[PDB]
Amino acid sequence: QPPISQQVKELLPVLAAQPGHYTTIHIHGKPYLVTEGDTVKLPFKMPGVAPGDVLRLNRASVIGSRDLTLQGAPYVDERLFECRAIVMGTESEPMRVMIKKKRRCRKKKHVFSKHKYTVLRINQLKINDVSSL
Amino acid sequence: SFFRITLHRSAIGLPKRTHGVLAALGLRRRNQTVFHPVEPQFAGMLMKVKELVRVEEVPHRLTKRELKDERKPDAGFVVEKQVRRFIPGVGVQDEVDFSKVGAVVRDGKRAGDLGVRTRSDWEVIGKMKSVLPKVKAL
Amino acid sequence: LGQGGSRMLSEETKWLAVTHKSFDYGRRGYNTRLAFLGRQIIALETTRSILTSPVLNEPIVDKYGRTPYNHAALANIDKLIYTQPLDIMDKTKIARMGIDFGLLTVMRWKPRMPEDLESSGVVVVLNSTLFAIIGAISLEKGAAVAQRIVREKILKRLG
Amino acid sequence: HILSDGKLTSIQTVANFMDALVTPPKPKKLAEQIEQSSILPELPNVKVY
Amino acid sequence: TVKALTQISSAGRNGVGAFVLQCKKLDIHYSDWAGSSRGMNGFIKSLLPKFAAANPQIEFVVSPRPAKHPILMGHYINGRTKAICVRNMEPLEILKKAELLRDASGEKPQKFKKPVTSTNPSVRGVWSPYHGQGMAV
Amino acid sequence: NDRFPPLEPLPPAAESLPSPLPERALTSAKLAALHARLNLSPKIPLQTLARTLVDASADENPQFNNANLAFVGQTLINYHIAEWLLCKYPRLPQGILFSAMKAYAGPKPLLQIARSWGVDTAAVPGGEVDPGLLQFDALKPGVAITNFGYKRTELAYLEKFKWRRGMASRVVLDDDFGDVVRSDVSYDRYGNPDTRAAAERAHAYFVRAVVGAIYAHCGREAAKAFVKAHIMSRTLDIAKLFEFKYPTRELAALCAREDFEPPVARLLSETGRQSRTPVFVVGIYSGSDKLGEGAASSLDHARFKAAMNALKAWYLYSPGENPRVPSDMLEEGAKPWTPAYIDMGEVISR
Ligand SMILES: [Mg+2]
Repeated sequence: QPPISQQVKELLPVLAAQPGHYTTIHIHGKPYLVTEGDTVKLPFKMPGVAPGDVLRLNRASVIGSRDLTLQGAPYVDERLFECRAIVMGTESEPMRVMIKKKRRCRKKKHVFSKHKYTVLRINQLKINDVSSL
Repeated sequence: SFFRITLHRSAIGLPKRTHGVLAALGLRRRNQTVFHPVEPQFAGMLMKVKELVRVEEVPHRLTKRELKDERKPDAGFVVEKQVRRFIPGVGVQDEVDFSKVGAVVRDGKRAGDLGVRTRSDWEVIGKMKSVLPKVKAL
Repeated sequence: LGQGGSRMLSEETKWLAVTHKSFDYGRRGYNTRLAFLGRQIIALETTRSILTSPVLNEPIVDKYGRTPYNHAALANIDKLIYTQPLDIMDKTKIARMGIDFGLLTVMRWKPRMPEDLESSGVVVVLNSTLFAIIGAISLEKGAAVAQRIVREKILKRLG
Repeated sequence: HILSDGKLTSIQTVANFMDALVTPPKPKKLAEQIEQSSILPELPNVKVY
Repeated sequence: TVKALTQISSAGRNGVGAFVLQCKKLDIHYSDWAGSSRGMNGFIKSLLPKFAAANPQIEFVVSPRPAKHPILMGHYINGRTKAICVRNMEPLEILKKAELLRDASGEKPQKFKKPVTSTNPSVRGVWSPYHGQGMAV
Repeated sequence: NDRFPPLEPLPPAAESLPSPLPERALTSAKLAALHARLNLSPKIPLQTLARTLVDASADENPQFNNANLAFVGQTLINYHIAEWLLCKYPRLPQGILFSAMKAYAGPKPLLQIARSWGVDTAAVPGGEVDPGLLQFDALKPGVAITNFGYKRTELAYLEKFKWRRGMASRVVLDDDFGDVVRSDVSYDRYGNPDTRAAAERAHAYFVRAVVGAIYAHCGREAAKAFVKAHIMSRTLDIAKLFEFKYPTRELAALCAREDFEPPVARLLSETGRQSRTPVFVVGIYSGSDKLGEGAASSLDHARFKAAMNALKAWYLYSPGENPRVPSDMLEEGAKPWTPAYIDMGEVISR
């Protein structure tokens, strides 16, 4: 695979050594700035997942600490970090009714929308040691 | 070559003949891409809607499953561990961890065939009163 | 600690373990935190010396004539009905060990009343010092080296 | 066992005759029907009342 | 002098370290006489046995309830309860509804407002007009 | 009667027993689900998990009760957290250490771990109840476990006459959380603050028992993973367990002890002086080095807050988030142990 830049290889340990780290994961192109322990409530029902399933997130746009920020051009290389989630089931919204109507017209058309949302939990967010790489 | 036509604008207020030109090209909604061979018949068809479309010469025609795969975003995740689930038409698929790779689906008419722990298995585990962990491990 | 005891810990740590919080108003470090960990280590080794000790236990006769489950794994945990750890980890017993090995002429503390040492907290002060030595071995040398010293240099001297 | 004419006419083989006599009526209650099932009574986490 | 406070405890994050399915029980009420329970009776004989074996961490209780529509009542770890009336539904519709109770949580439904829910402080702390390069009007 | 036959077949001498029989646990759907919820290994039978749910207040017999499992479990939970807390924050003050041990393995958090497992309690203990319910007697005043701490000779005076106890004797004399040791029936009543304690006690003992059963059946390493997954995974802001009395004086004793030059408060920034809500940012500097910074509305409060932030930074020093633990050595062959940092102790000042 493409070798990592030498500048990223000398400052990644300085990034992993700081107290806290965050990341911007991309699920289907949409970003979510999260940290280990956060609960992501996606605006869609992920198909084919049950509670207890583990997802490995591999498209991260930004991984940074307080002072240092690691940016990938399209995305950061998967070898640098390791992010994992866990499916905590799906939740729903209260049914909302949309009334489409025009003036001086008695016909009121109703639209009932009640969508489901998958909830995740970032249970792992660690930066790898790339000394061997 | 081929003409790659994309309906950039609409024709909501243009004459009815302009809708007949967009119907022959196949442009129903906005930003819809069609591929038509480079020919005089199509070329004169684009000179009538040249204020609404964007034309481009492409070597090969793209299939329906390839025009949509260029706007498809990367999933951004990979299922590495699945928990036991019941598939209605297949059976009871056991747990699989793709990190060490096994979708074994056991179906039958008895609990033993499904591969789950039954009441009898709990009676055999309850009578094993001699099993003991090694002192070093305790 | 037997042969090699002095070298196991450290120059700074060995002094710190033997220093109580009453010496020099704590300006120089005290062993209070080490004494905390040391007690936790000792408790888990005296609880294991009762679970893994082969002894014949007399079963109790339940008033309601019930029969226990009688698992081989629960028979080891049913050994705490007759011998409790606190019976072995007696204040006077642990305190008497230090006084025997000359810990009273080495430790650094200030007794509130020097003449009446007993009523000035020698037992509590000696136990905190013996736990520290075990709380410092574990942190500096690992649990494996500590677990070998609690079974041989403490438990083997307290029956 | 009094066998109906609908049964005797439906019967065409010796095996059919045995089935009509030794097969008791099907239980109407779903509870008694579940007891005969092999999966549900054996599951540890399922209790049927 | 440092005095330790004794009124704060550790908060649990389900999913980190260990996961616990929020569904802890599932009541399956049928009726042998009610016509609206025809599908629920077919779900209990063909789809429930295997679905109950796929989720060994759920307590399934099948009890009759004559003169009443069939319901799926799931009890959750947080003490709340969700009941679903499955009248006139086919066996495969009941299995789709029992999967709704298994994946769901005891919480009440709420409109989608914010994706992320975090109880850990910002890695880069909140903005301050005093910890930067300043600003000139 | 004839119309309502009993749902559960039981002998006539079943409503009088203190707790359900061992063989009753092999026919309850609550245990089988509770066993499969915690992902316990098949080494632990259902007759053992049932014993963990029978508190010593519902059964006086040493067997059939949580007394022995809950003891072996409390020792493991306490030991694993004590070593992990000292390796993570080696400089925590002893009083804060007791508060943080009690914040993880105390009766309060252990009560929430039992409620997160879907453990429903039984109204009143009896042989008829299904073994899948946590059964205890909350009206029995004298129920308690055996602890390693000893009773203080001056206990009565401390409570009555407000005598001084200290924080260096608590390690030996007191319990693992610093607290002192030994500090028919009518159901027409309401809850009591004493019963709520028994409710907390019963839940804690059960969670401790589950760890005692895991240790007995699955061994030591299995118990450590269970504690590491369910207890140590909980999040706590240790910075919120700090209460300071005269922090500016304490910070001065720190620099004097470590030989750092005297601390000086400097006004980094300020705005809105002579207003209702001014902002003063003062930084405490030891020489050229900046120890801590604090912002408050009052000039004095800003100097106090800045001194606390400097003290919290000293005590909350962490070598790493996931440090190595001395318990990692006694298991299968691992890398050699490296000496961990041992702090002198918290500064004692005026
Ligand atoms: Mg129109």
